Amino acid sequence: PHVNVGTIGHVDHGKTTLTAAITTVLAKTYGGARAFDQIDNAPEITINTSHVEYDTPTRHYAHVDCPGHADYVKNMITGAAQMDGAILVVAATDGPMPQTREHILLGRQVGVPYIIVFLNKCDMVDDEELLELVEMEVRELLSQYDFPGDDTPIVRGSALKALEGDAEWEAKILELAGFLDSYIPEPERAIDKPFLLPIEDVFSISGRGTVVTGRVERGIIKVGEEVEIVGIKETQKSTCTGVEMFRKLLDEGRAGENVGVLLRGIKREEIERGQVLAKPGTIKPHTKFESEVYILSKDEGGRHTPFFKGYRPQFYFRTTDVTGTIELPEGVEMVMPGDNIKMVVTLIHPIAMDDGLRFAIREGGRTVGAGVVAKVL
Ligand SMILES: Nc1nc2c(ncn2[C@@H]2O[C@H](COP(=O)(O)OP(=O)(O)OP(=O)(O)O)[C@@H](O)[C@H]2O)c(=O)[nH]1
Ligand SMILES: [Mg+2]
Ligand code: NA
Ligand code: NA
Repeated sequence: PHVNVGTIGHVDHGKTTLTAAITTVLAKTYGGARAFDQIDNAPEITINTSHVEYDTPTRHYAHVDCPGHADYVKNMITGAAQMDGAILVVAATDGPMPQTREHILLGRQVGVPYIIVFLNKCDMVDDEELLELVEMEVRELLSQYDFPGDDTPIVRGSALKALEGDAEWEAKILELAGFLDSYIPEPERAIDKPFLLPIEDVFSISGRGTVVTGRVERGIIKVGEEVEIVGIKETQKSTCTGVEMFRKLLDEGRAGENVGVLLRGIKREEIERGQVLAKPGTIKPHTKFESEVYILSKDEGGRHTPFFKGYRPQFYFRTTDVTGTIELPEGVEMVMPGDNIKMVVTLIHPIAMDDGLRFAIREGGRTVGAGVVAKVL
């Protein structure tokens, strides 16, 4: 029973120290352990990121911890962070800083579902009034970006004094680990999410209509069930006459399976690149949306010059490129390579969409950036 988390926060606020403390304390108590030098030196579009593993008696955790702001932007945009919930590290010394807010903002924009707060460097704070002011400031900061500030768990502590061995502070690491179990709910498994099949290929087969092939991203497609072809044009409705995996005849199409879905009355020429197969009324097609994009730098194989309002690139949603016009934020004059901005995208063709969906920005078949669907319009 695996859950994905990460340490989010401002530079030097004690993110790496906390990650090491989490591994060591749960290792002394339940099982395992990693030290600062191991997590600070992060491996690996250059996203430097450490991937840590730790266990609770009830769950398994994959943890992400990055050296600087750049790697948090990159990981949240590119989806690679896979966070089911985040841990915001706030120092009681400094309090919410520029990157604290920017990490909460991006959290709202990339769809990080739950944020738990660890108030670090309490060993260095002697006034209680100071800690309550830093905690209120964080509660205020979370509720601004639609997070449940009043219902958010805020653990007071010292990642370093617990890392060193002081038993009083190891009790706060265990408190944190508890809220990672009680407060992050079990993520909904794909087989339970309504049916979604990105059309990867199409064929006109012998005496049995049209076959649509691809990988079932969510739920199940049962033979005889009504379906929808959402995307590039107006939504067409069909019926699943059959499900075929290679030469094996099936009646079910389960999530994570590469199948061939036989459709009724649908013709090879009515199927387009980028279209999907969905449970009726579970996914709608959109052209206009708010985005959170990261543009590749020269030393990342991206653009070597900036782009403006008149920029019109391709947006690789699931299976294909779709040209789109852009709307830059007020006061945003241009986008340099290596930049991170919000942008309103207007696609030529509608794509089946909901918030959280990722895309790649391209220019003549080469990736030049990456984005997230912040809000559909
Ligand atoms: N007093 C005290 N210092 C701490 C605590 N946690 C971290 N520090 C120190 O704060 C410094 C920076 O903390 P880091 O763990 O490196 O935090 P970071 O967010 O990963 O940032 P970088 O310094 O840029 O790598 C280090 O010298 C830590 O020893 C704490 O609980 N108490
Ligand atoms: Mg670090
Ligand atoms: Na049938
Ligand atoms: Na992509």
